[PDB]
Amino acid sequence: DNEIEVIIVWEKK
Amino acid sequence: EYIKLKVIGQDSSEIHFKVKMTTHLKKLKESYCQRQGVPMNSLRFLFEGQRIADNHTPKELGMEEEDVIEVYQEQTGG
Repeated sequence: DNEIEVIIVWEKK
Repeated sequence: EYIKLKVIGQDSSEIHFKVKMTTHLKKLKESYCQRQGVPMNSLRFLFEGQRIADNHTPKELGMEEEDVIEVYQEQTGG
């Protein structure tokens, strides 16, 4: 959030 | 701010990634390795065909949104 931030969320078909 | 990085593996394992253009790709590599159970080395990531630096960042790749990244199981000759 402050320093580094990476959001990973996939979705299956 | 956030770009869409399509990390497609080699076994139908796909995952959607949201990374900031200010953060390095080293943290992106860490996120995929922990969510997949595979040593940082074991794999290899590519873009525009050419390999990806460990310190790289769209700051250098100018990766727009919807971009794509390929991951290949690491190997060597015999």
